Amino acid sequence: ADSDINIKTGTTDIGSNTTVKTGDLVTYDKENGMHKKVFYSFIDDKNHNKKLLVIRTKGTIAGQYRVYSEEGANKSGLAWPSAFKVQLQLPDNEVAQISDYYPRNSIDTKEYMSTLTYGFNGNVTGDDTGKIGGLIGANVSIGHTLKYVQPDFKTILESPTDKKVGWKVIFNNMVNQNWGPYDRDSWNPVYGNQLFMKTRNGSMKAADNFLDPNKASSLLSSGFSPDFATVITMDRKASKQQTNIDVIYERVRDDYQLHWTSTNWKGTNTKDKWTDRSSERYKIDWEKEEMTN
Amino acid sequence: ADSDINIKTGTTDIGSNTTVKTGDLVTYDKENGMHKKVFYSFIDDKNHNKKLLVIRTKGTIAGQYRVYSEEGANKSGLAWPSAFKVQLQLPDNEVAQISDYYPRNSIDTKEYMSTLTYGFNGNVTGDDTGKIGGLIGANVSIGHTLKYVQPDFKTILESPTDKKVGWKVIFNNMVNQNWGPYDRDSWNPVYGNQLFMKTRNGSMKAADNFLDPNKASSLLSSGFSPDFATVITMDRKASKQQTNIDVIYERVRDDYQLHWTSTNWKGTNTKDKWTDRSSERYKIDWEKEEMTN
Amino acid sequence: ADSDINIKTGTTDIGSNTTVKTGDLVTYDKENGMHKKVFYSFIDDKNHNKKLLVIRTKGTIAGQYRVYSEEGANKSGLAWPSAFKVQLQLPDNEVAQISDYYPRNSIDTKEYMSTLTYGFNGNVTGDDTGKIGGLIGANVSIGHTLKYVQPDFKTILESPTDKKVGWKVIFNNMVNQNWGPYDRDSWNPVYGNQLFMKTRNGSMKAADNFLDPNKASSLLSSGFSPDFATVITMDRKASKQQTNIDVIYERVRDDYQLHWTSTNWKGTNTKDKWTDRSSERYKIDWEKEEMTN
Amino acid sequence: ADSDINIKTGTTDIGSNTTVKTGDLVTYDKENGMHKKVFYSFIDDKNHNKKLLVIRTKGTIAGQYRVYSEEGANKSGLAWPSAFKVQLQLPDNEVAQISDYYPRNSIDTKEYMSTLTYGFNGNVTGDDTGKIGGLIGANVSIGHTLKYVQPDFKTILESPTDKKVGWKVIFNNMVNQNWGPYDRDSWNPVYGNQLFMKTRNGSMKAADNFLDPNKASSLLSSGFSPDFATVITMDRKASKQQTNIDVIYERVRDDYQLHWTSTNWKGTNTKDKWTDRSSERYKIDWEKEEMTN
Amino acid sequence: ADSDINIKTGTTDIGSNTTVKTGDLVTYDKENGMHKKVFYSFIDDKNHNKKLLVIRTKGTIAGQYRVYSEEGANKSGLAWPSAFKVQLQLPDNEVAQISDYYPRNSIDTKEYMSTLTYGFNGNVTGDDTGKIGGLIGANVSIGHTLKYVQPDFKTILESPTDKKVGWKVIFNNMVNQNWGPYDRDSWNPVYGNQLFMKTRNGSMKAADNFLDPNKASSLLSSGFSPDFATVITMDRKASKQQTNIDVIYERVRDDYQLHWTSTNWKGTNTKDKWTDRSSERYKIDWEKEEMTN
Amino acid sequence: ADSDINIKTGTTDIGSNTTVKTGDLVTYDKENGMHKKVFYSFIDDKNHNKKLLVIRTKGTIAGQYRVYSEEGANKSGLAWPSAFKVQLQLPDNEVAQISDYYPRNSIDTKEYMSTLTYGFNGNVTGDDTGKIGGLIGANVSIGHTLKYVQPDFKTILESPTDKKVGWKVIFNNMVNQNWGPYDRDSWNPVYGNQLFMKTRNGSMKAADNFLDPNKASSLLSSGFSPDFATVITMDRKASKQQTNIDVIYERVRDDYQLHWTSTNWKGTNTKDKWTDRSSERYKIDWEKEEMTN
Repeated sequence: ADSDINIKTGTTDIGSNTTVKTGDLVTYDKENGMHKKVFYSFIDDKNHNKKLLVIRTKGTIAGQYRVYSEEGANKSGLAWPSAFKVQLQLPDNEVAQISDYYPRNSIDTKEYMSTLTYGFNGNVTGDDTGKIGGLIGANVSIGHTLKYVQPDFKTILESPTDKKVGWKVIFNNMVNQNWGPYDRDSWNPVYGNQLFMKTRNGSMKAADNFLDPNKASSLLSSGFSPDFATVITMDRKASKQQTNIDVIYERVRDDYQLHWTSTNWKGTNTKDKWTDRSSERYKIDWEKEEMTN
Repeated sequence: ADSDINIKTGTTDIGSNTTVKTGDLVTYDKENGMHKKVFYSFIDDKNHNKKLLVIRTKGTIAGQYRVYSEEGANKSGLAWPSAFKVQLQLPDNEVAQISDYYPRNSIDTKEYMSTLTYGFNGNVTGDDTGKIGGLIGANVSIGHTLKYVQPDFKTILESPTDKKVGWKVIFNNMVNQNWGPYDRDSWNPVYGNQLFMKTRNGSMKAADNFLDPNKASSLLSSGFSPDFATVITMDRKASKQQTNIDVIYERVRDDYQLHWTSTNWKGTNTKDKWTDRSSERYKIDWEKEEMTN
Repeated sequence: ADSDINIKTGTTDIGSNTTVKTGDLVTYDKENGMHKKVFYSFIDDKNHNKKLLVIRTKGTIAGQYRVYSEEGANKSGLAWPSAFKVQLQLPDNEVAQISDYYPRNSIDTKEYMSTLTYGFNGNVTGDDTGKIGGLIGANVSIGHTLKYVQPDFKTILESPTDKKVGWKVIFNNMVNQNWGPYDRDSWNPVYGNQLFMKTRNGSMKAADNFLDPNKASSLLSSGFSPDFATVITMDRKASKQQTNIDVIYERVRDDYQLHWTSTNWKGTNTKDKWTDRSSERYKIDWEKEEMTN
Repeated sequence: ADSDINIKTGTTDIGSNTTVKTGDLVTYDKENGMHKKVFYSFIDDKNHNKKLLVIRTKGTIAGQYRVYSEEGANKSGLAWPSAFKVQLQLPDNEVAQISDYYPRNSIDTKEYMSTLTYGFNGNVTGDDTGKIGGLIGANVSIGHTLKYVQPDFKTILESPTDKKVGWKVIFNNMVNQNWGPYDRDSWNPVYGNQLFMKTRNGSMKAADNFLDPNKASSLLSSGFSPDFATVITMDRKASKQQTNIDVIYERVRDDYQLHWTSTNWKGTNTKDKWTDRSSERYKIDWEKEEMTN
Repeated sequence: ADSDINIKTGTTDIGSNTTVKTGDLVTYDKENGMHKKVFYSFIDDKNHNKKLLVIRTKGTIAGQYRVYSEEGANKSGLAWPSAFKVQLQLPDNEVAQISDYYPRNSIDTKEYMSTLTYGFNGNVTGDDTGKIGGLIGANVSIGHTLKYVQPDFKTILESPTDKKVGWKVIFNNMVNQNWGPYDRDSWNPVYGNQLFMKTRNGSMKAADNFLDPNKASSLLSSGFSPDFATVITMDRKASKQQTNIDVIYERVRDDYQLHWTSTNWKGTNTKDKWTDRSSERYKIDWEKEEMTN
Repeated sequence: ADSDINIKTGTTDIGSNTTVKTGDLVTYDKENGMHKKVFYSFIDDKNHNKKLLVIRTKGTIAGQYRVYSEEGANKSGLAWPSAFKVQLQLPDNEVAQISDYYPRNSIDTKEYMSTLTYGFNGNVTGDDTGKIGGLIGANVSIGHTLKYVQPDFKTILESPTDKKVGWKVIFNNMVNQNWGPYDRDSWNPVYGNQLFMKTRNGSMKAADNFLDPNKASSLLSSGFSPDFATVITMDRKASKQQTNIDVIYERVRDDYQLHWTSTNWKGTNTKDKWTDRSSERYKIDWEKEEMTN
């Protein structure tokens, strides 16, 4: 920060002495179950070499964890969100550029601990026959522990360019009633993938043997609220002072299936079975400092 | 935040240089045991493309944990809140939109720890007969631990649209005198669901064998105080500058029953037996910047 | 908070540009051992649709942990506070309303940890007779830990209405010289309830066998200092611009008894034996912005 | 706080727009080893219904941990502070009142953890004779841990009235060279109370067998510095605008004695053997806003 | 900081009373998959002996974790980023100098814990034949634990000069589905280097046996976003008031290979197989306070 | 700090109302691999009895961990930094004085934990002959843990005078691939000092058997960035208003040697084999408030 380099805090930041023009634009996509909000801010700081636009993509993508299929009592399937995505894209002929974005990817860490123990021990024994016994013993224990966080979802910044940026929030792993964690690839020879399996062998119908959504990550059902910021810069001398931008909200759904073998429930997961894609075009007017859709 | 993108903190936020009009509206619903308060704020920032209204829904929904039923000394029932809800809804023809809301769903995490220990040990033994013995030994231990939080209730943001938003605060699980946690589905072959069972086999009447409410989550009895924020935007050019908004406060009650078998207490829980719904209409006047009920 | 919804911090709070009228009112109730202080503040913010009054109830209710009874050397009793309470109440015909209050009830949480260990081990044995032996072994350990806080007292907000609000601070459980925790219902077949029992079997008189109050929660003796806030709103157009309000401070005392069996001390606790209630009426003048008693 | 009730931070606090008159008054009591300092502040905020005086009692009470007694090589005594106290008192005829005070008593908490482990294990054995053996085994472990803080001293607010307030800082327990903790009542049949005992059986004289003060709580020797605030309110219309107040600083000393039995050291503690009481009268002039002694 | 040396916070920092000229410069290098952004700030504080330029290098270097090679079902390779770098360099004849830079290298720490346990134990045994046995035993255990953090990548400041500075973010080690951590040199006699090996033994083709990038450090695929600051100072009297500076963004890729032996998968890692280097020249005009590319 | 003594925060700090003159001076010493930067600030506060100069010494001293020697395949040596130093010195005839400096030496702490466990256990045995056996057993475990931090380097303030001050950052200990920590004196009878030994026994040449610098403290190679502050005071009446000061940056290198015995690698460390000393003279002009070199 500025203070680590002997500069008064805030000296280098953009935007002081600037009337900032902001706006809100809401669209609800019923077919896709996505509340989509752009909150925008134009900053034309004259001591900066460019006009800036900060586009914050917010709203909420419904999770839509849904028992969708029922093919009799022994077979059923559940559609569930394995990824949520938001992307912004300037067309190829645009002079405006993607300059910055937040959040980004951070380095994950883990904590290592070594353990070392030496032991000596001794006994004297005896019985009522008058026999006396003894034992002298020694031991070593060497090992280690490794500790790290495992979020239910990872929030990842996709490799950006000057024309495109995106985030995916992807399913990582999850605990199912204190068992697991399970992921998209968990495989047990008898039970298959147990990710959303309620019981190993209850006599209910397949459709009633999926984890209650209240007992799973709430992103799976009620859903995920993006809160991502993209910065676009624009040269004040550029001929055309209008830019188009497309914003896509997306849900990728996996397909989780239960079937009764003759003796127990068995689960399968199929990756990326459905993709719901909600796309919208915005007009950026840098002269009026308005964004419209 | 602004500072991660090299912008002076607060540069992009709405509302400076604007006289903000605020208000409080209180209703008490005696039949439903709900103190309901709207705290509102109109922000008409002229550098923002829309009028805003922030509606904070507060008050308190009584828990009403209540021994309701007594059918002799061997049978009794307890009504208890498994869910509290607050929902706001704009009618279908309204041009005002739900733009933002807080709190939202956050990603849950868990802490994983791996474990490895190797061991070597030895003995020399002997007795007074002059007999000598020896032992050389080795061992491996491999394993893991998994750690995560389990709140008594989860606070969940329901999938919003541009016309509706809601929160549900739902019972998750609970400790009963250091045993458990139990939930709505706990089942023991002898004791049934033990969630609110005071004793496995005390000789009191059924009505006196429920957990003292002071020894359980205080939301269960005294109750839950919402503190939720909804943002509504309105176009200044819209023809009709009055909006109605309907607000529900809701309590869902489960039914927890004790009966004496000939030898012990046994508990049952039946989900969602009662629903208390308190509904109110508010009038938003965007020109006067008043909200009334 | 405002910044989660893209609004400048503090924009939506009441009270800027307002001369605030405050006051202190102290009463000491000798019979009840209660120092009672109301600190009040009138905020008539013209950009708010209502006059507000924040009433902070403070002071201190003496605990009064007291060895009260002595009926010879084998029997004695101790009066102790199991609950402290503060309530405010507007009479039924008042147009002023209770709008908000603080502190409130929060969701309690707990930390779950699973453990799993697999093990393999091996030995070679031998004695001086030349006999060689061996052992191959395996093991599994599965389990869990559950962690949560247990405060000595809980501070609970009672279900409010628009006319009444109250807090109770209730005894929960307590450690007695590193044993316990004990509560109001602890029962041991030989020792009874050991909550305030100094020794299982010392030869002192009954009156000298109670826990030193310095080794127990200091609320039990020196006592509890409320610090509760109630907000009352008032319509500026209301005909009558005086409101009465009653404030009650209360102590509920349990009765803890020791008796010598022929061989050991045995304790009894009887709940809510005494209630001390100190009640006071205040006059709120919204036009003068004064509160008096 | 104000922000939990939607009010701008600091709106309801007393004292803006007020010239505050402050003062320092120092007295040293040589006989009692007490540096006594009053730091005072008169706040006459005209928008508050009363004049206020905040009296901060500071300075330092020497601990005076002292080997005081020597009656030959086998017997010695140590005087040590088991309590420090500060009290303020308005005489009976005073119209001024005690309104508030800080610090107060807060609720202590403890952390509870349950543990549950199930185990299965097996072996195969054999010797060089070709004889094969086996073992199948199972186990359960159930229990709990309880964790809480134990400060060397507790700071306790004594039950106040509108005329008196006080704090006592009392000895709780203490670790002696990693053994203990011991308190005022620790009793071992052979060693007695070991609180300040250096060695169980060293051959030094009694006077040299007390814990070095550097290895004990530094409040015991160098001493305790009060930092307590008392608020007094005064009606501006009161006839008499002078108030007297008495302030007492106190040290209570226990008496810790060592004697040689014929074989080991044995300790005794006698409670409250000495009380050192330093008392001072101050004059509060509310019209001049001066405090003098 | 200033306050540790009795100086008002911020007194010694550069830049108050100075109009700061800032700018953004974005380039996207498609061949190299690097979004490159310079955010710059000229501070010409007249109370400072030099003009300053702070150059912040940001953007994102795609990770580009890529299964690149397929030579039938038994052999496949993966390209993965073992290092990201950003470097800035002033040509040899330039009078401008590198003065400061942030972040830097900090001292790593570790936590040491010693353990010591002594034990005594005893038994009495007996059977229905009247035979009695006894055992007295003792034990000592001595050891230690050592705890420290192991980030997936280290961020290292390369030894700077007055003409050059650089950072490398280098692969350190990584957990693969709870096994490991593995690094560039991990070697198991049967499995080779297991860093990105999905299964020890699965029957899939080689190209499908690499760790899912979602289950590895997200820097490996989506990539790394520099956020580094370089400070350049310039004498106001220097003859030439234009400076060039060359900036490299770099990715170093390792080569991770799987082959089927006749019985299991075996991995190889080859270090630094590919280097992608993207280079850009910037022109610093100290008189106009502009940076261009 | 000021507020602990009832004084408004910042009241007693130097420097308000003072135009502060600052400067940067950079020198790069190629022979010694030291980037050396002085950031200075003259504070002439007229309400302070002296002129002040704060000299911050920054830059970076390259670590220069270097395999330097190769005398065939069995012998090699590594030069490594065991100390970094920065010193400032006023000559003997100077009236200016060293007044303060930061960072300084802090008290190190450690955490002690005692453990005590008592146990009782019992068995009943039986065999198919009908014979019944039994065991009653008891046990005690007593001990302790000690926990403390061990940084790779310590940052130490050298004993200052009014004419000289310095810091040394010294090698403390280090972990080598999870073994150790080792220090400058570690000695194993077979392996010698293993500090930088890559393998106990690999068949590579000596020069390739040193720890990869990426797997060691990054100060060892890339190096250490001082960030030290020295305050010099000057009397305004002093005859001579020019001061010289010498600043030395220093690297002390140890010599770590590997040799093959006939069977394994063996390491030697020789302390302080080389010292690189980079010295510079600065001129302080208190009248012009400039520092030059």
